[PDB]
Amino acid sequence: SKWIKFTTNLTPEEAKIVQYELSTRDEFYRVFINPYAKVAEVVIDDSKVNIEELKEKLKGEVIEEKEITLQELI
Repeated sequence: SKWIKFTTNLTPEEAKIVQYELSTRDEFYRVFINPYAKVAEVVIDDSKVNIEELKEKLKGEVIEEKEITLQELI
């Protein structure tokens, strides 16, 4: 899996991420994002590498911080 953070803000922004990683089609897989909760923690199964993901979430970038793309925490 991956546990990456994001922007905790706009319901229709935790929505925009779906389109950015939508290009990631045959590799982008299990997605769970919360465009409701301003949480911005994404545990996603996606097997590209994610360096492109890193790019797209790097467009919000305001407070998206660290690429500790680990499981979850514990």
